[PDB]
Amino acid sequence: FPRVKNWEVGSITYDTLSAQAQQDGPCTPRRCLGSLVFPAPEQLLSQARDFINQYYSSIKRSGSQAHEQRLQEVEAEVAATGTYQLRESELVFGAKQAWRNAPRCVGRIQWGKLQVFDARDCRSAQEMFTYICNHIKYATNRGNLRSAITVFPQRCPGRGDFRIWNSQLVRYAGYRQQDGSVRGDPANVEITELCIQHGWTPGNGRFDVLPLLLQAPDEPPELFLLPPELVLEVPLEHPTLEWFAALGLRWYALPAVSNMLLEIGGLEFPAAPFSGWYMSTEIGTRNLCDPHRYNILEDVAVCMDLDTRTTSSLWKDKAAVEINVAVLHSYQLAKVTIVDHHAATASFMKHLENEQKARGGCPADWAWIVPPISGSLTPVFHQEMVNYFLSPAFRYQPDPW
Amino acid sequence: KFPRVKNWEVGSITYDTLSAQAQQDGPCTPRRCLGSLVFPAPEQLLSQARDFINQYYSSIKRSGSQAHEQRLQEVEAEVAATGTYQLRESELVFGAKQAWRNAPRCVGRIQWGKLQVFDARDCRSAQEMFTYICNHIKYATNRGNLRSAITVFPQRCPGRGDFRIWNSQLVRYAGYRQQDGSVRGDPANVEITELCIQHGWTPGNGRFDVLPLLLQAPDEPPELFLLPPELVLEVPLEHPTLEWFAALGLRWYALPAVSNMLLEIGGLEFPAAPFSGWYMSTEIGTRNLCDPHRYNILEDVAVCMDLDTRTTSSLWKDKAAVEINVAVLHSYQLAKVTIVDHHAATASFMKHLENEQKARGGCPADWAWIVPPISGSLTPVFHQEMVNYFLSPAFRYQPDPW
Ligand code: HEM
Ligand code: HEM
Ligand SMILES: CNCc1cc(C#N)cc(OCc2ccc3c(C)cc(N)nc3c2)c1
Ligand SMILES: CNCc1cc(C#N)cc(OCc2ccc3c(C)cc(N)nc3c2)c1
Ligand SMILES: CNCc1cc(C#N)cc(OCc2ccc3c(C)cc(N)nc3c2)c1
Ligand SMILES: CNCc1cc(C#N)cc(OCc2ccc3c(C)cc(N)nc3c2)c1
Ligand SMILES: [Cl-]
Ligand SMILES: [Cl-]
Ligand SMILES: [Gd]
Ligand SMILES: [Gd]
Ligand SMILES: [Zn+2]
Ligand SMILES: [Zn+2]
Ligand SMILES: [Zn+2]
Repeated sequence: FPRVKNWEVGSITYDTLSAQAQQDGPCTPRRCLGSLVFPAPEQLLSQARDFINQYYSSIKRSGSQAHEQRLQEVEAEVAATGTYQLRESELVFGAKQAWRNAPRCVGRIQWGKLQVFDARDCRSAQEMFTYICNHIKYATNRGNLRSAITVFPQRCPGRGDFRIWNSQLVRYAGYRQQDGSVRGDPANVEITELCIQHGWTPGNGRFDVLPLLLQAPDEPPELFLLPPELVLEVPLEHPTLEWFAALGLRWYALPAVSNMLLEIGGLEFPAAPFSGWYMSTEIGTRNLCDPHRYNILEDVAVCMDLDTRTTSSLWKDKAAVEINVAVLHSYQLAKVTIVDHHAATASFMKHLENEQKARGGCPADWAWIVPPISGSLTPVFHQEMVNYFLSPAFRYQPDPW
Repeated sequence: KFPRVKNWEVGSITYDTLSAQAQQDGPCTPRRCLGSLVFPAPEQLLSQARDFINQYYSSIKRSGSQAHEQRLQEVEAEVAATGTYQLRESELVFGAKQAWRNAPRCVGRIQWGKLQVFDARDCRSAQEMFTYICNHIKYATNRGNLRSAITVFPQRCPGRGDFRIWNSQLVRYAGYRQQDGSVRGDPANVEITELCIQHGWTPGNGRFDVLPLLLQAPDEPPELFLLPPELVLEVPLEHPTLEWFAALGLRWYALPAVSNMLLEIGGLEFPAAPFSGWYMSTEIGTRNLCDPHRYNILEDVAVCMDLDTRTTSSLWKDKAAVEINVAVLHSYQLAKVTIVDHHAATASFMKHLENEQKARGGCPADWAWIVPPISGSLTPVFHQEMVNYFLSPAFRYQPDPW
């Protein structure tokens, strides 16, 4: 059992939960790859079983009357049609567990408070879109953001899946140019490439909210326009640097990742958008300052009058920090939920403490838990971590096109 | 089987073939990753030796005829009459550079070619030891124009005790225990400060009192030695615009010189082989000055900046840390003492990875330690995928001789 130590505290735990890691990671004793971004009836049955026992154990029905009944209900259902159906409650449990087991998420102390939308009765593209709109609106809540997931029908033998061709529900457009540059978010060119050619008249703004590409089974994907009152945005200003507002920057309220596949007791859900609220550094450092994102660092450095000719002026660091201050301030001023990296990591340490008492440990990925700036300043930096894979889980899947 | 690794800024993909020669084992399995953990005989002595010789002869291209199979059979034979063998001085230099070349956690390996290897294998006592060390410091400091160096004292061998340096670094500041629970000076060094005194040292009462050296000869107790004050180049810390900074009274030494690691070459072990480079500002700026249990001047600096330290979302911690790093960088350049910032350090490491990929088909790198402790994603190494593993020759950790 792994001996993990908090070097700022000198305290020790043993990760006993790691011993149950359902799958295998990419590391071996020969070489570690923990920095890599992307590492059948009896099969479905054994996964189904392991999950249903995990549910009844969680609710303390270990060996109960109602316990042995559901087991053979699944045994029957799977025996009859290979695949099987999740009870509503089993599905809510699945959604929370998957969030909870996500090793790269720093906001897991909120895992028990998640709202699950059951859209498993969905039938078409138009019906998907409505369900999404109710999601975006429930979850935005006029700025007071709330965590939620919307699950669509599980996968079925010999048939096209429901998919969301958008990586997030709200993504800005990315337009190529005559001089090969890019207008907008360049991470989203591949999907603007599509939406435009899927029947969408394109803008030219740096911050054009993309339409939703939604796909029903077999009868191919179908475009959808978002109502602009559904999509809450924050204009970005800085608390003492009056010129920052004039850069014309903004970001959206709602981090809503869609293109991941949810897996619960052997059932795979190709479409299941989940959303929380933003950590400041994701907007400040990754979205605005990354070289192949919006890449504003230098522009801001120039306006602060910093020496951009020499790395030793640390202009990059100085600019980056004030870009993060602008983000927080802008969100607070607009009363839209936001968390800074110090508050985030501090709550995560509390989470490790919780998980230690509750489950014997916690799957955490150090390289993603540590924030993109001021790493050593946060308390997760000097905390040793163990990464592994549990079920239920969120997985990646091939780009649906 | 080849580990496919990608640079996510550029989009470039390489295959780390070198990882296949992974000598040791790490703490990771497919069950779980432990990559964030800080700390994880004639027959096989000969197998280690053989592999080492085959590296060294392949180095100078001429490999597989001359004194190669000669040296092998010579080494294979030298183990027979004795057990332990001895390196050709050119083999020592080669292995010395290799051990730097191989260290997965050092962002400064662009320079591994230019290292000055001092052969102190004929060293005989604690006093000659001290003399080699003063010379090391003298050459490496070079009035502020720093040069990479390493001095190799005699290998561990049966029937003799070890040469050992008890200090973790050649230059370190003392750390006294006050009555009020606080520590005057560097808290990291309370232990070694305890020992120095118990072994006769008459201590100081300053926050930057340079420590003596405790030097150990085989089967002999460690002897105490004061570095001559004019041998230790120190830098006063001041901020290029914040004039009140200078009244914090801070300084750091010029030369990072780690003295407590084991050097392993071709099965042979050099428990005493101190090596030094030059600082990267973040080590001094963030780690030594801002860490809670190091010198811990962050809140203190923040208040003087009239930042709002009552709330995390003001980012007072980040703001104060950046100016502390600016002070370090500016002070070192003022003093004409060699230093390097994390943007420069990392950009060169990216070039190193390009060299190493062409040279050896890979490069052992520990992501969590290469990525600077502030502004991670502002540097190119953040978005570069890496493969961590153990190759020999190597610098290794070893027990405190007490
Ligand atoms: C409510 C507050 C939340 C916060 C503050 C938060 C924060 C974060 C952050 C900072 C990351 C790192 C992302 C990166 O570096 O790319 C992350 C990843 C992740 N989070 Fe959370 N998140 C929240 C809600 C949620 C919810 C509601 C779910 C699922 C139901 C979730 C599951 C995940 C997953 C699966 C990842 C890994 C995704 C990937 O790396 O592709 N989180 N989160
Ligand atoms: C010349 C300029 C050099 C720079 C800028 C540099 C920089 C660094 C840094 C920043 C670290 C990480 C330390 C930490 O985060 O605590 C490191 C680790 C390391 N470096 Fe250096 N270094 C230099 C020279 C050298 C030389 C000459 C050697 C050996 C001959 C060396 C060997 C090592 C080793 C073995 C480690 C890992 C030690 C450990 O993990 O405990 N470096 N280096
Ligand atoms: C650029 N990094 C690689 C990357 C690629 C993709 C893809 N394709 C998705 C990624 O998900 C990060 C993520 C996911 C969900 C989040 C939620 C719910 C809340 C929150 N605050 N932050 C979140 C961050 C990250
Ligand atoms: C947005 N998709 C394209 C893209 C663009 C840019 C740019 N410019 C950078 C990207 O890096 C993804 C990435 C790669 C490695 C990471 C590691 C080791 C750790 C970590 N915490 N996050 C990481 C994120 C991806
Ligand atoms: C807190 N870190 C744990 C730690 C433990 C041990 C042990 N045992 C050794 C460590 O050496 C880091 C190091 C080593 C050599 C360096 C050289 C030559 C130059 C330079 N600029 N920085 C360096 C940093 C760090
Ligand atoms: C007790 N020794 C002194 C000491 C003091 C403090 C304090 N305050 C912190 C210490 O941990 C260093 C450490 C721990 C984990 C690290 C990880 C995962 C990655 C990385 N790049 N560097 C790391 C450095 C050590
Ligand atoms: Cl995002
Ligand atoms: Cl140091
Ligand atoms: Gd101006
Ligand atoms: Gd001033
Ligand atoms: Zn690993
Ligand atoms: Zn990034
Ligand atoms: Zn530290």
